[PDB]
Amino acid sequence: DTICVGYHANNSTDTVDTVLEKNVTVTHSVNLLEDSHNGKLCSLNGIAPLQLGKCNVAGWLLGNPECDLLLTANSWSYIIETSNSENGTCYPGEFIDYEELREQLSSV
Amino acid sequence: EVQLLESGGGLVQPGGSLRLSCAASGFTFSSYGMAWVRQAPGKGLEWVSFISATGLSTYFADSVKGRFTISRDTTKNTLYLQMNSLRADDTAVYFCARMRRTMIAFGGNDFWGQGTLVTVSSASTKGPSVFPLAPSGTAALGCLVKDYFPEPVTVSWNSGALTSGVHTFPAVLQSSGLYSLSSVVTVPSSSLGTQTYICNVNHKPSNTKVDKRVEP
Amino acid sequence: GLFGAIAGFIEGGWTGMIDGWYGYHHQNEQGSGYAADQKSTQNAIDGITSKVNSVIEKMNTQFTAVGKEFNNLERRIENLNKKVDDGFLDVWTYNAELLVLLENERTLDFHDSNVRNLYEKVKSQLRNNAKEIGNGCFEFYHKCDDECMESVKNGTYDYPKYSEESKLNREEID
Amino acid sequence: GLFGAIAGFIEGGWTGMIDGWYGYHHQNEQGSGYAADQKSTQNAIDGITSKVNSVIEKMNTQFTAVGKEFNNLERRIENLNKKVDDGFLDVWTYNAELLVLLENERTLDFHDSNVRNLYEKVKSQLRNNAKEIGNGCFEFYHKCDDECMESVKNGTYDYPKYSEESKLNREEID
Amino acid sequence: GLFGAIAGFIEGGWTGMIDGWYGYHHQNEQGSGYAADQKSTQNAIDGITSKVNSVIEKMNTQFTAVGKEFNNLERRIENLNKKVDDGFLDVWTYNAELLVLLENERTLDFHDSNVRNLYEKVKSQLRNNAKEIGNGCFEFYHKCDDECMESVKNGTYDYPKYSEESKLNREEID
Amino acid sequence: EVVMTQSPATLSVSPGEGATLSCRASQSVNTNVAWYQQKPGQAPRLLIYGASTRATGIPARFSGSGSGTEFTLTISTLQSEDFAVYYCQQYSNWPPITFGQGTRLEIKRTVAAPSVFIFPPSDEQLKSGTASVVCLLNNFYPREAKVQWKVDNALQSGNSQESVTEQDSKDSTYSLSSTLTLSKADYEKHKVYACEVTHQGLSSPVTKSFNRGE
Ligand SMILES: *[C@@H]1O[C@H](CO)[C@@H](O[C@@H]2O[C@H](CO)[C@@H](O[C@@H]3O[C@H](CO[C@H]4O[C@H](CO)[C@@H](O)[C@H](O)[C@@H]4O)[C@@H](O)[C@H](O[C@H]4O[C@H](CO)[C@@H](O)[C@H](O)[C@@H]4O)[C@@H]3O)[C@H](O)[C@H]2NC(C)=O)[C@H](O)[C@H]1NC(C)=O
Ligand SMILES: *[C@@H]1O[C@H](CO[C@@H]2O[C@@H](C)[C@@H](O)[C@@H](O)[C@@H]2O)[C@@H](O[C@@H]2O[C@H](CO)[C@@H](O[C@@H]3O[C@H](CO)[C@@H](O)[C@H](O)[C@@H]3O)[C@H](O)[C@H]2NC(C)=O)[C@H](O)[C@H]1NC(C)=O
Ligand SMILES: *[C@@H]1O[C@H](CO)[C@@H](O[C@@H]2O[C@H](CO)[C@@H](O[C@@H]3O[C@H](CO)[C@@H](O)[C@H](O)[C@@H]3O)[C@H](O)[C@H]2NC(C)=O)[C@H](O)[C@H]1NC(C)=O
Ligand SMILES: *[C@@H]1O[C@H](CO)[C@@H](O[C@@H]2O[C@H](CO)[C@@H](O[C@@H]3O[C@H](CO)[C@@H](O)[C@H](O)[C@@H]3O)[C@H](O)[C@H]2NC(C)=O)[C@H](O)[C@H]1NC(C)=O
Ligand SMILES: *[C@@H]1O[C@H](CO)[C@@H](O[C@@H]2O[C@H](CO)[C@@H](O[C@@H]3O[C@H](CO)[C@@H](O)[C@H](O)[C@@H]3O)[C@H](O)[C@H]2NC(C)=O)[C@H](O)[C@H]1NC(C)=O
Ligand SMILES: *[C@@H]1O[C@H](CO)[C@@H](O[C@@H]2O[C@H](CO)[C@@H](O)[C@H](O)[C@H]2NC(C)=O)[C@H](O)[C@H]1NC(C)=O
Repeated sequence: DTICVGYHANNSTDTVDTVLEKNVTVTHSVNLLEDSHNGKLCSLNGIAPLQLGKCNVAGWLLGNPECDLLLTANSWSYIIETSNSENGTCYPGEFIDYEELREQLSSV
Repeated sequence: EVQLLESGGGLVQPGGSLRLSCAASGFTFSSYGMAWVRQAPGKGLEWVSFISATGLSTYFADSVKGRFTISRDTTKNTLYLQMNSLRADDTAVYFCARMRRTMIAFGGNDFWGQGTLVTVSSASTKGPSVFPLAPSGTAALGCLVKDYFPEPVTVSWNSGALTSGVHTFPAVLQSSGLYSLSSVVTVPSSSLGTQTYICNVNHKPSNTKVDKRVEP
Repeated sequence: GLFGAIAGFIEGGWTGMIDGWYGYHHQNEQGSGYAADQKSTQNAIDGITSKVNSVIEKMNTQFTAVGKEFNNLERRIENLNKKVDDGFLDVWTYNAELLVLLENERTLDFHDSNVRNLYEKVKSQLRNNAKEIGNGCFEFYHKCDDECMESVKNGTYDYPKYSEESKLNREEID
Repeated sequence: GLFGAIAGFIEGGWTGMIDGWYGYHHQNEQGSGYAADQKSTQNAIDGITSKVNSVIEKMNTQFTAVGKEFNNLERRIENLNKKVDDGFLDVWTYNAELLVLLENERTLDFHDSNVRNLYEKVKSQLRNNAKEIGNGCFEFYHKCDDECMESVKNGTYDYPKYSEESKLNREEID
Repeated sequence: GLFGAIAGFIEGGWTGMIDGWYGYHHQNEQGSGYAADQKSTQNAIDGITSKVNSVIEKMNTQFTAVGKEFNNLERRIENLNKKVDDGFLDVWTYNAELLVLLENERTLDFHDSNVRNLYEKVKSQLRNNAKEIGNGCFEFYHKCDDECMESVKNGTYDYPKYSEESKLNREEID
Repeated sequence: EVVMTQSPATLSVSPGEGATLSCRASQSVNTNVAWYQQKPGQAPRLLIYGASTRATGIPARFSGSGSGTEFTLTISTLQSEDFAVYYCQQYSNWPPITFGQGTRLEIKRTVAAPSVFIFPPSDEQLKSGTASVVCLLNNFYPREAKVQWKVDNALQSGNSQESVTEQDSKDSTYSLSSTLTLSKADYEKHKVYACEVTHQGLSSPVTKSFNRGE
């Protein structure tokens, strides 16, 4: 009649890198790195964002007449531009200190 | 090459004692566990006993507790099993077998002996009696062998000149404590004219030869 | 370093053992084994849980980080901004990978140490009456049942109960 | 990992021992013990002193760091400045806390290793005439006085002086 | 921690041994020794090679980094630029020195562990017929030739071949 | 005690086919099952251990499968030497080591009718006081046959013994004998005796009959 002393084994296949060795098969492990995301743009804490659509920030503040849809908007969580936001300044010229205005605008 | 020879069988009176021995040759004997497994006639296998490699662990079957001991000798490379105070239902063929590994999960018994026979009963060595088995209107005839204790008998026909339709049934223990079998031959129905049959029965333990002709 | 137990003097693990990490395997008069050792495995679970929670709570979450804009006469500041972002990103990715690589040898050696200590304890409370035979097994010159099995497991063996009788059997084999 | 001595096979520490970290406790014909082992404890003090001085001298002192000022049209640069300061502060606080947390397991295992080695040495130079009894104690089949006590302590035991006489007493108890 | 073998219970190294890191020294009937142990030293070489390559490949190369220019009314941005460069330089020099200092104790303890395990293996496969004598040497009550030397080296000793004969000689000396 | 059970009891098969055998445990053994075959009057031999790994020197047509509580032996092809008896063994929780109950393996051929004969005793048995009457079946397939022993159209019990031969290498059909063994008194008492046979190959149960002293 005997006692033997041993340890647990399993059928897991997940591997762990280490310094002295690569691809070590471990019994239990835990991930620490997120990869998955939806393809959506939801609202921060129950307040909808503000989508400029085909309009620029300059076009929105000046009131570029083709940006007529977003005329009644007054609250948001964050502002969304697209890759087709081109309607900015219809009469040609130069909005002076446009970037400083975009930095002031990110706290309102 | 590994072989296991074994001896110590024979007919023994009820309440007696034996000492079977299994001699091993072909491996290091002091590094494998050993086991004894018996088989009743016309039944399945049954485990009897086990001794470990170092000889510090012995286990027995539950039905044979206290009546059986087991030991090993390294110098002779010999396994001994001592049987005490037997019963009628210990009549079996005994095998010595070897554990494949040395752990608890040993993984089957790879090498086996060849079987020694042990019969425990209370009877005398008695010669058999032969009776002819006669055709009324049929095409078969035979000889009936009755009331012999030890195994085996041998029944031949025409001193080996009859090897067609010869059926010799396996012996059966009758309730008195003896054995009885039969031997039959089918021939043509009309072969009762000139044809002569002689059944030749040989009983090697009691050494009795009986010659019997069968006819109506 | 490697303490020598896991894939060392002890061979591979036990699939048949379920409810723990470190356990026993016994073969007394009426059964086979696979019982776990709930004392040591609980200490291992506590240590590992505290380790993972510590590694989580050292890393602060980040708040909002949005890109900036520059015209064609502020190239210099724009390059400075890009340099700052890339520098901090390289520092954090280095810290993350290096922390995981060192922590893995630490945890594997921790398990190895636990197995070695669990073997040394059983050896130490079976000083004379055992005759160890290989890959962490013992063999009881005296006779043992379920009660002395649990007596070994808990850590209460009371050796002088058996010390004479074992001695007899030892002198039988010698 | 844990070497198994401190709060392991040896029980709790000795309050009565003062002048060291690792020591002995002897009971010959005319006294009790508590003498320290000045050889090994000096190596421990040297190692720990070098460790603390290394950790101090890796951290450079900082020179003058005074805040800057910006008007209302330089918000962009001001946010960049704040980002740089907060980033470097997070990096240094991470490094400090992580360094202390790893260094603590290193030093506790260092002490544990020292106790185990100090036990193995005494066992190795008392091969036959000892009969160890539990939690790191030995028991001298032969007879010992203060001189053989110091003879054990220094590491000069000369076993063949006693090897026969012990043998006699051993065969008395067996 | 220190496993106790190198400059421990084993004395200094062997200059006469060439083709490895861990080896044997045998004195049978017809020769002296110094043969290496090619199994364990290969595992040590693999571990150390992977370690050095990992430390190399964690450090990314840098691309072009050229200084910038500022006039006398951009002192503020210039000081910010200098602060960024000096901060990142301090962080990287800290990481480099600290990584090397910890890696060195790791590798020395790794070698120490290998020597201790290589000793324990040889002890474990020579359970009764050895009589160890000091600083890792054994002494064969039975008689050994080159074949049982290699039989020890590989890890295939088959103890029950000699177990009786040794016993005789042991009882001769006792 | 882990109790093993094999299924089915007897498997009949034609050559050039495979076969499947089931061993079932009362508890959960992990993978610690082995199988053995046994020829008549031979020692057993190890086939397959650990339920997956074939033994050394085993042809590759044998296969073993299963885990948990049910296990399966599978044979691909036969060459007329594999007709033997098969046993399963657990070694997960011993003592006591427990074997199965065996499953013999038979050759399958065309169903044939039994030839039924009878034999009244000889008079020297009554001179000794013995009555040995022999009812006989020769050359029949399959195994299962039914013998009914009647005295003046009334069923007997407890006074009959039976025996069965092996499976012959040529015709693969069986042979059965049954024997009435009594004293002088019954064979002198009644007159008309019979044995009636019911078999699968038989269209009708066949009666063989005799008189007292005939
Ligand atoms: C919101 O944003 C949209 C998209 O940017 C603006 O719509 C664009 O308006 C500009 C200016 O009117 C267009 O650019 C010019 O279009 C002229 C007409 O092109 C014809 O052929 C094209 C074929 O693809 C058609 O798409 C188009 O409908 C016309 O039929 C071009 O001729 C111009 O080319 C150049 O040559 C002429 C030569 O005289 C010069 O005058 C020009 O300066 C230039 O060098 C030029 O391409 C642009 O095509 C429009 N895009 C779309 C998608 O409609 C909206 O105007 C803007 N909102 C406001 C308030 O204006
Ligand atoms: C650690 O293991 C991973 C995964 O490989 C798995 O484990 C191995 C030990 C083997 O058992 C594999 O059969 C098993 O899947 C290795 O990752 C990748 O290995 C492959 C080679 O198997 C590398 O070659 C690539 O293969 C892919 C196709 O799968 C091609 O598209 C590539 O062009 C290239 O040929 C591959 O680079 C490597 N990485 C990835 C992400 O696939 C891994 O290499 C191994 N660790 C070591 C020692 O590097
Ligand atoms: C560790 O194991 C020991 C066993 O050595 C445990 O002590 C045991 O407690 C059990 C409780 O079931 C005792 O069994 C029963 O005790 C009752 C009450 O006396 C009795 O009526 C039953 O017939 C049976 O004996 C057992 O006897 C006792 N140990 C002894 C001396 O045999 C212990 O509780 C376990 N835990 C620890 C930390 O010790
Ligand atoms: C370690 O311990 C040994 C003791 O085994 C020390 O050696 C000893 O040195 C002392 C000095 O007091 C000796 O005691 C005295 O020696 C003088 C001079 O011979 C003598 O006149 C006294 O009567 C007394 O014996 C002691 O005898 C000697 N060891 C022996 C052989 O007994 C040693 O110095 C200590 N240090 C080291 C590193 O060894
Ligand atoms: C480890 O060492 C063992 C030695 O115990 C090696 O096995 C040995 O292989 C050598 C090959 O030279 C055998 O020597 C010779 O074998 C031939 C062929 O039988 C024979 O004709 C020669 O006279 C001589 O015996 C040696 O006998 C054999 N071991 C034994 C049983 O003595 C083994 O290969 C080495 N490697 C490993 C991993 O085992
Ligand atoms: C490894 O073993 C585990 C069981 O320990 C397997 O898990 C089983 O998976 C199947 C299918 O998902 C479930 O029906 C069972 O309930 C699971 N078992 C238990 C007890 O939970 C696992 O599938 C095995 N191997 C892998 C990785 O597939």
